[PDB]
Amino acid sequence: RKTQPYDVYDQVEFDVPIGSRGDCYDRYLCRVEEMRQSIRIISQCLNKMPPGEI
Amino acid sequence: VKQDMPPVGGYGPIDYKRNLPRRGLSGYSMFAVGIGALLFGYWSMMRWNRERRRLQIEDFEARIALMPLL
Repeated sequence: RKTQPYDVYDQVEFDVPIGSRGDCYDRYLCRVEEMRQSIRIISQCLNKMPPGEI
Repeated sequence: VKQDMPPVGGYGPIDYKRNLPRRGLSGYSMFAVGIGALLFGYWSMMRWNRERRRLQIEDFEARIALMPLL
């Protein structure tokens, strides 16, 4: 969603969690941070919905 | 037209950050509380054990008095 983005993912702003050790703990923390950033993108999409067709 | 849209001023704030309030006491406080509890327990145990030793001595001398008839 940052390197080869699609339709309107280039118009939102979010962070990408990065691990350090490769263990299950760092990846669980990465998943939780991805939940936080998903909430951020959800708020940004709620506040920026354009009118038109479907 | 009528569609699902956000209002003019947008919606309210939405949180996305980790919130850990760090509630509790410092280590010195809990360690001092534990040491004080230990000292209070030790003092109470010393008093009750001395009293129990005196009671045991009294019962033993009662048996000493009762021994020859038996």
